[PDB]
Amino acid sequence: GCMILLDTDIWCPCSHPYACPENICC
Repeated sequence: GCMILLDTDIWCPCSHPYACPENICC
């Protein structure tokens, strides 16, 4: 998921527990 096309939330807010993909998976 996350870094994969699954949820429209793939672009999770950076500098957060979620944080953006391409590195951190939310």
